[PDB]
Amino acid sequence: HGYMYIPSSRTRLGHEAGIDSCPECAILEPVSSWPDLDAAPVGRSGPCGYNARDSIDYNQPTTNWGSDAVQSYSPGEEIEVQWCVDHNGDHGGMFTYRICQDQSIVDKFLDPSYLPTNDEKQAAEDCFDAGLLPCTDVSGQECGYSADCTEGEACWRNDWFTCNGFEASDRPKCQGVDNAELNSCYTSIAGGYTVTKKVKLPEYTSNHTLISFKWNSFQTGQIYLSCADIAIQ
Ligand SMILES: [Zn+2]
Ligand SMILES: [Zn+2]
Ligand SMILES: [Zn+2]
Ligand SMILES: [Zn+2]
Ligand SMILES: [Zn+2]
Ligand SMILES: [Zn+2]
Repeated sequence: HGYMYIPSSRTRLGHEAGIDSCPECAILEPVSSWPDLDAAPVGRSGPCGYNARDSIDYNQPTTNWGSDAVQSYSPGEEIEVQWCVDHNGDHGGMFTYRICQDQSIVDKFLDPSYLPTNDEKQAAEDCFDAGLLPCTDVSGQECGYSADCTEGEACWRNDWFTCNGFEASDRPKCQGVDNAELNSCYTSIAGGYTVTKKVKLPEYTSNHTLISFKWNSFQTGQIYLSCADIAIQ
């Protein structure tokens, strides 16, 4: 259980409006999340997530989210990105942030009077995967391989970030990455822990586009998707 925290995602904004119960409960499941990280189709979840506990489709804006950028950045700027993992929901695995460099695809997700179709949700996903923000594009950032993967498997990739080993002796799982304190970010079930990295924004402008976060579970056949509305100008 987890969701994108910084920049503030649609999921975080919905929680701030008080119209949800469980921001960390937005899940693409049951699916094959491992070791092939991109195989599972996103279905209703899309690039922004659907929260089936609270019946909220983050892919469609409201006045609370998706109708404006939450933060404006410059092309190529290195930025902090952070997600929140639930104390009782630390599944380990790998995660990534993506920007779809096709404004016309993204625009389907920016209209509060429009619900993107399942077809549009998957085409957006494929556009996001072409627009993955690699860990390796930030000079000085350590981009390791997963202790739960071996060379030769589809999880052997350091464009994605990795959580620490699920059975790691020291600082296991996702919480191990920042090793922060409990309630360093909000989750509803058992309190949250931050998971923090940097990415380099593409050399690309948009007055309103999306960063899509995807966390692929190691322990469970589950994917967690969120998105944040940004500008790159
Ligand atoms: Zn979970
Ligand atoms: Zn809430
Ligand atoms: Zn994908
Ligand atoms: Zn694949
Ligand atoms: Zn504990
Ligand atoms: Zn286009």
